[PDB]
Amino acid sequence: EVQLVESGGGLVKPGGSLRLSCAASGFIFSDYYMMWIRQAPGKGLEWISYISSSGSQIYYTESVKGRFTISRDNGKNLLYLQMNSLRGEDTALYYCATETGWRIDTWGQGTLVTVSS
Amino acid sequence: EVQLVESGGGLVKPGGSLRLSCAASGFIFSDYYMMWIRQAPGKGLEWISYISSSGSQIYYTESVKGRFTISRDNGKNLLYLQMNSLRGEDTALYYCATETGWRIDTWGQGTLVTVSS
Amino acid sequence: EVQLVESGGGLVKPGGSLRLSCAASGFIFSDYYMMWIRQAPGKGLEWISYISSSGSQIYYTESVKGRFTISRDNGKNLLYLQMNSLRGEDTALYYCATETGWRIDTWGQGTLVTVSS
Amino acid sequence: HCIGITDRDFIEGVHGGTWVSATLEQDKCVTVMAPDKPSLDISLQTVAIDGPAEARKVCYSAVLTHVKINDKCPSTGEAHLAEENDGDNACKRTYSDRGWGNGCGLFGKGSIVACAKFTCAKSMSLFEVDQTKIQYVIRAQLHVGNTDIKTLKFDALSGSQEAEFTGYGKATLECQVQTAVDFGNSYIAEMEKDSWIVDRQWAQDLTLPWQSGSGGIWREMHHLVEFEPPHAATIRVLALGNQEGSLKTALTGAMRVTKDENDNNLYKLHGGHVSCRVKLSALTLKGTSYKMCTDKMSFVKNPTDTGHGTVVMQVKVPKGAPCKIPVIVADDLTAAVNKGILVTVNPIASTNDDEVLIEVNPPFGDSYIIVGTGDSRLTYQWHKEGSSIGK
Amino acid sequence: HCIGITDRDFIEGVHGGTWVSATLEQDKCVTVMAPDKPSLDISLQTVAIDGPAEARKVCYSAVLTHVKINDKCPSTGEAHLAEENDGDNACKRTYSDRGWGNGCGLFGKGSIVACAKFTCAKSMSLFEVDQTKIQYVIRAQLHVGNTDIKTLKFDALSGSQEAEFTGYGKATLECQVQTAVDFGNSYIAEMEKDSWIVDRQWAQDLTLPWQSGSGGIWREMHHLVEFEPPHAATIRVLALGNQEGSLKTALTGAMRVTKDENDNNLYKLHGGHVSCRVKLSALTLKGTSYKMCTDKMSFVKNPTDTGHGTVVMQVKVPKGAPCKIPVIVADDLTAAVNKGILVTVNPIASTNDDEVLIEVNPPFGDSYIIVGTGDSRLTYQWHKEGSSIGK
Amino acid sequence: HCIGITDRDFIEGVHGGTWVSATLEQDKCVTVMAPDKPSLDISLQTVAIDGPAEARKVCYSAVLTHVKINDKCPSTGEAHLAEENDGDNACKRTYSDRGWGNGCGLFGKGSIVACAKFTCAKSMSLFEVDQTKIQYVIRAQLHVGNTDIKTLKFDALSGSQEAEFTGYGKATLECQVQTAVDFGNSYIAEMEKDSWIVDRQWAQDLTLPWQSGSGGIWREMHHLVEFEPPHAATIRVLALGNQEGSLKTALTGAMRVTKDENDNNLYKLHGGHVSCRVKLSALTLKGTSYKMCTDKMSFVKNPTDTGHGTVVMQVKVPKGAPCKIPVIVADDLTAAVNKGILVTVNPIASTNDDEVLIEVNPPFGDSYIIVGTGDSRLTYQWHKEGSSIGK
Amino acid sequence: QAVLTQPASVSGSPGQSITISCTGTGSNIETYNLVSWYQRHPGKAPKLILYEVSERPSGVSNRFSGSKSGNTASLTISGLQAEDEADYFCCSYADTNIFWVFGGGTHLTVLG
Amino acid sequence: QAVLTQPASVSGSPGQSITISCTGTGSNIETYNLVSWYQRHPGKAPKLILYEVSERPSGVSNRFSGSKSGNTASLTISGLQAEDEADYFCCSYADTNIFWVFGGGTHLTVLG
Amino acid sequence: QAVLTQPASVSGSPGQSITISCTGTGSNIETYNLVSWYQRHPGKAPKLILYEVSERPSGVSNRFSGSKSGNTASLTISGLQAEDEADYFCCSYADTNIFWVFGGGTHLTVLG
Repeated sequence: EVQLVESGGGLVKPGGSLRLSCAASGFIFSDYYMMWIRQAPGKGLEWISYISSSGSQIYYTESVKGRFTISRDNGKNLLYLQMNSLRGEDTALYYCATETGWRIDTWGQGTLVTVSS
Repeated sequence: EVQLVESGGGLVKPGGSLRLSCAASGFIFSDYYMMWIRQAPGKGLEWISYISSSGSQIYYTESVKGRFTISRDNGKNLLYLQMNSLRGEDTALYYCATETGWRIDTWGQGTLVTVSS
Repeated sequence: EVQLVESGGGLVKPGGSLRLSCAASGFIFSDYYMMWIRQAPGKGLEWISYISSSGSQIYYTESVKGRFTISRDNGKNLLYLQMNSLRGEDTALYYCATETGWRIDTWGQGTLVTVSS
Repeated sequence: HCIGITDRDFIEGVHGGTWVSATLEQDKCVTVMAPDKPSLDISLQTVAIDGPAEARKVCYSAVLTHVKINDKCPSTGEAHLAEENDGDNACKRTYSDRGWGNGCGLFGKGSIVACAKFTCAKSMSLFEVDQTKIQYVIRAQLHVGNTDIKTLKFDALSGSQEAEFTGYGKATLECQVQTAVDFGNSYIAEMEKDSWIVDRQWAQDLTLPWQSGSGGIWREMHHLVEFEPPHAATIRVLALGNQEGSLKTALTGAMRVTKDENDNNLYKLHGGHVSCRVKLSALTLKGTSYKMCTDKMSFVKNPTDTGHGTVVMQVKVPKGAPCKIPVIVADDLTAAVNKGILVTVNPIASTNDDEVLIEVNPPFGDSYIIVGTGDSRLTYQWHKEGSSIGK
Repeated sequence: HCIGITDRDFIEGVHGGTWVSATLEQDKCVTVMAPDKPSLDISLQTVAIDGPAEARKVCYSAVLTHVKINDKCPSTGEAHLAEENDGDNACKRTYSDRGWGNGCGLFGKGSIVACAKFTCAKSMSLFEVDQTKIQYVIRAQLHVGNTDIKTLKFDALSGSQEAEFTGYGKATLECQVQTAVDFGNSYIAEMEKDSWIVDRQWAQDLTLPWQSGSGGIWREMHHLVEFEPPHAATIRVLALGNQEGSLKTALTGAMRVTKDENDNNLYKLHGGHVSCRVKLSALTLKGTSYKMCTDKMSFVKNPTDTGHGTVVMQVKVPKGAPCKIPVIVADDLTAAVNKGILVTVNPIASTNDDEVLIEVNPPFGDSYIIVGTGDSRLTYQWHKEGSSIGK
Repeated sequence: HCIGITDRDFIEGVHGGTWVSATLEQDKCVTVMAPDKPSLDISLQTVAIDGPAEARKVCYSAVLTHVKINDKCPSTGEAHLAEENDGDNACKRTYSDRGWGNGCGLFGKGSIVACAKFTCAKSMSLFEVDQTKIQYVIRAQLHVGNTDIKTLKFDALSGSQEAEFTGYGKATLECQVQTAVDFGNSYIAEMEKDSWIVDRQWAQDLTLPWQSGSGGIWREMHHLVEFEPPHAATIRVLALGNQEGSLKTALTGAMRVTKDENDNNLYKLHGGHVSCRVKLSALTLKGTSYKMCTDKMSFVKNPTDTGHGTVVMQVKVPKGAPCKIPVIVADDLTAAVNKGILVTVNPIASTNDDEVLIEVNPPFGDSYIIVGTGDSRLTYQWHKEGSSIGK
Repeated sequence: QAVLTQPASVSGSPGQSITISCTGTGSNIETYNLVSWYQRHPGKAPKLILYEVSERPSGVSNRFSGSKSGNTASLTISGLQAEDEADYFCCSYADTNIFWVFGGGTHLTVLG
Repeated sequence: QAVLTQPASVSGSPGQSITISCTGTGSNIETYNLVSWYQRHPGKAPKLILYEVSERPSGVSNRFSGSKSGNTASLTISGLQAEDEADYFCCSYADTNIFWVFGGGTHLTVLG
Repeated sequence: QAVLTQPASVSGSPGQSITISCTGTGSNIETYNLVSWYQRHPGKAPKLILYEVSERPSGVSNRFSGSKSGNTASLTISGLQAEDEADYFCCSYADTNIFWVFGGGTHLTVLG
């Protein structure tokens, strides 16, 4: 059925760059809002990036507003998260999720991003 | 007032090709659906072609599908019917009429098509 | 706050020409219908020209239809009145005013037009 | 005339007082007879509705002003008039395609708004009836021959009123109204000098502009306003023709009310029973008995529809006696299966050559109205229809 | 079985007549006992509504014709069909993407209109109850053991009907109705063979197309008509599936009514008191004394909901006596502090092993229905919900 | 203080029992006197509405979420959000100008849809009153000087209740209610901790979103939701300001209800006459006569509007006697011909220096309230308005 | 021959009233309740005189009546005249696939 | 002179309450009840003080009031101040052809 | 650690009824009444089991229930099966600026 698959996570040095990708299937990608969610060590879940169905509305948290950049390719069913200027605080499990009805609906397995200097 | 004037009927050989013309006047021709109706010997009336106000929607009977071709010229207030591969069954009294309200509203005087070998 | 400022009026011999101006401020000039009103000596007030917001709809009285021309320049917040073929009857105090709700809302101080040979 | 009470309509107690149970109709009378004392006539004067509240107005004729238009060229934004937020303006927004207006381009879509002021020239008023304030007036005079007329004024809330009579003493009437129509499902409609009784749901389903009785804007103006398509630099707005003719035709199958001649906001009713309990101090009363009419009667007024599902008639008793008129409604002329309901209480003729009113509720469909008995009876065939809510 | 009146239920005057105060219920006979005369049993036969007016139709199954489409290329004007002015047509106007591939000169939003004739296949009917024509039939017959049966048919307006019984003589019966439901707030809903009593506001807040009982157009058709996104020059229309399942489910929390077997327009009501006053000629009657039941009783039928917010039980008195059942409703099983309202009048068992219907209106929340006294008493726990308007 | 009954108020029969016919008003006692037996007091304790059905909610303060926006380029079809099918979302479709500057290849109108979830922060409840469940409680205690109190619980449908008293024996009260307002035309409006009695039509015609008592979606959200013109990729949505002040103002001319402190869902009324027929076994009762007051009286409380068209006054009788207070309402001071209606039954000052409440129904317009007779009479001028349905 | 079955011939004298029945099967005349009648004088164009069963277009006399009962729709002409001699046709919207079915036709003969 | 007929001059003492009339034909004021009043101090711009007969714009003293009875609309000024010495005009939406008719004007003087 | 507060660890025996709380503050849960509950088995994707406080998506067993009173939203599992052992999260639409705030998570243990 509906599926989201995260990829592109791994290990990187501080100040480095990383790009996250999320492949969707089982629904019309261009009709649903998508977002990125991370679970830091010893912290609660946190949405950091939120994008609209067409990609015209973008929302960021203050922790990432200048560094992260979210985009989507509604033709290829791909949601992107370009992470720049990575820090120690950015080490977390990263999820992509759909948002319909003002509630986060379907999730992905998550990809692990570790940052050690 | 409203007038439909059929023309182009007469005698033709089997396998021959005839074209009927219906000259509408007295109303906005490009706003009304039009149709072709025939009365055969020993048979009741029978609609064979039906066309939309813009010529986008076309409906035929099974008896005349690949052979008859209904069309219109909303600029010149003319309704056509190209009859090809004429048979003996096609010998009838052919009418052009307007359709409005899911009822056949106004008819023409009618034209006679006789197919004899 | 809302202000109208008439100008261009004065003294002019018959058969000549004159052009009035009315500068608006304090409201969206491109949204309100404008009009010219005059008060001839010994007569009641009289609207002579009526113009739409975009300038598409124009209205005149039969007294001045062939002679006066109402117009506006929404970019420059100006309302004009080109008075040609002036006569003695045109001697009056001329007002520009806005119309909203089928009632004349705000007026200007007015300008004086005198026609003497 | 006045019909004397029966023996069983009153009861004299050993102590306390004597009570008279009378069911009063309009234009009919009841006289309380006491020996060595003049008769006491009791009659229901009127049943009235005084100043009902106006719940809704319905417009059947509209007037418009000229059309105010703001238009914009393609890619210049939406066109707006401040008239869009006024209540009594009817507006319609649309798009322009060709070079419509102030020299726009022949490509793209521009925005257009057109507004026209809505004024109601003629409106039908619908009034709500407060069933706690339906008035009923009861008259009580001592038989002439202190024979003063005592007029007692009630309403539904105040069913206990006092009076005083010579000989009979002080009296306490404890009455109740039973209206002939359901004012919980009915309006009092006023269109002109005329006025009817209409059903609530009927008037609310009318496809006409309407305004709340509490004031406010006119709602659903499109029933009388038609916005014509653009026709090269103007938009025409049409107010539909007067619908006074259509409503009068729809108000044909509706019963009517009569305003009081002087008090124009006093709607008087004709149907209705008023059950009273006349409470007097202890005293003996003279009771009357009546036999069934045996002679021939005659229809002064043939049976007629009343407008509230019942049938009214008028029989004449010229010959027999002071007598009670036998009335039944049956399936077939072989009588005694009374399928109807006799509304009138004791249709008694006082003297000979009296015309007596009789009201009857027949069954739905075909039935026979049999007045009298024997072979000299009066028969009238009837038909009753399905009782729609109007139109 | 019939139940004899008490001494206080009647009164005999020195002069005039005798009056009986009887509150008549359904399925309960009341008898009048006279010395040197047979008993007179008075029973309320039926309470019914005769052919109520249809106030509204609710469509739950729709049928549509083929979709008619007039389309225009961009910058060629509005697309119009004459069907837009017919009432029974379901139309929708919108723009569709046109271009070279679909026969238009230039790309852009081209006007398009789709229309389909709306015909309702299956509909629910809602009936207005005129409370002035609610009928009730009262049966009186001399105790077997002119002995025929007198059937007096009243309606709310005609609350006084005459009769004649041998020995007792002529009688005047002045009665009233007190129905169990507020028909001013309720409809009679017919959907099929079946029928219900439903709240007015519940049926009008339904999300289905409706038609006035006075006929006309079908209103709010979009509840059963689905207009799809337009392709080049085509629009697809769907008649939403049959909605009989959803309505029947929503109708579960509503009490049912029964058309009579023969008449097929009488709606037989089951609740209601008929307060009657029997006006008779002066004659002494024999009253009956009723004591309180003291023996043990049992619930033949357990307490259940009536539908109109009351509780009905059927208890058995196997031993005690001709006696009256003590019924209370209290907050706790401790001393009798009644908080409910006993609807049934005189829960009396004539003989032993009889089963007695008792109707009770308990308060909201948790309460205890206590039947009897002492250790041999019945105790049933009850909980009452908030009385929604339906659904 | 308690008022004794007259002779005509009761009737003792030769055989059977004695009936008392009294009209009971709130907070006014009526006593029954029997020789060699304690006087029996009968008082109307309360008239209440228990658990009315909520028929509609009216929103006057709404909260929105952020705006969800799906938008498409020209020649890419219609922009749809799955939130368009949720009924609790405020959605709106339109077209925005697109082109190169905002990510679209070709210029023209692009489809766009905006949705914002609609929640109601604060709502007004409208309750339906079932007139077959209007409760009224009657108290009866023997005069103190087994004097326990007997409280009987009634409800419109169950009008016959039993009781027993020392000496008088078993009793049967058969009572009826007459409300002061038409609950068929009225709602119980409950905004904050406050409550009112408001008209039905006034409440449906409010320009505010509403929700059925059955539940469902908030209908006509556009009264509190506004959609701004689009700018090529975005649409602003605004929740209009709180409207409690505008609603609290329109409720100024509406009478109020008071919830019971304990039951908290009991809406106990104040007006209303309960007409009881007390049925007793045979015993002689003591009557009482009342002369009309002939001395100077005074308005303790000047005549005041009650909220339902009637006027309440409070006069003091310091001098005369146990006496009946003569009250009439006339057009002019000359004739003293009564034109109004006396709601209060038997205005009687039991002892001197007593203060007696009097309710009267003046005619519409100008009238004079006349208390007393002769020259020591109280004259108060009154004005009565047109009785709108609201505002 | 035809889908809707109507009599081949019907005759009436001036002043009489006639009735031409139009009987079709189920799923032809009972679903949509939109049934029209037409009159064709020889050589002229057929003219609509009834549609939506009871409804009569403007310009048609009150003499022409329309009713339907189950399978059978009926046109009833009252007060017959001379010009009424023509063929009378019946049409019904059957369903969303065949769209229209016609009766076989009925020659009306006015005896004179 | 003028289409709407109003008196030329009205005089009133301070604190008094004086009213101004404005009379028209049957097809002038009775149709729309769309009647407005204006106050013109000389050398200044006319100000709207009444519109829709009884309505009063924001910033106009409570003393000014409007009413109408048949052919005649009336402006009434109570609590008269000397600051109210001006010329008062009457306007009425006549119909869909001429759109607006003005009164002749009224000179109001506060005697001081 | 978090903005919504849920207990770190909750455990229960099979068949028991177990309740997980999610305590929020004011202006976090009381306004919009849309609170979501998620279940995540380790290495799998979080699965939405409750949304809109008491509403259950398709396929979510009736064992899972949702409720709320003031600040504390509560997830209740009855008939505790072995599969239910996972981490449970709590999401609430706080306001138009922050949009969604999450709970710290709760380890559920099924004692086998």
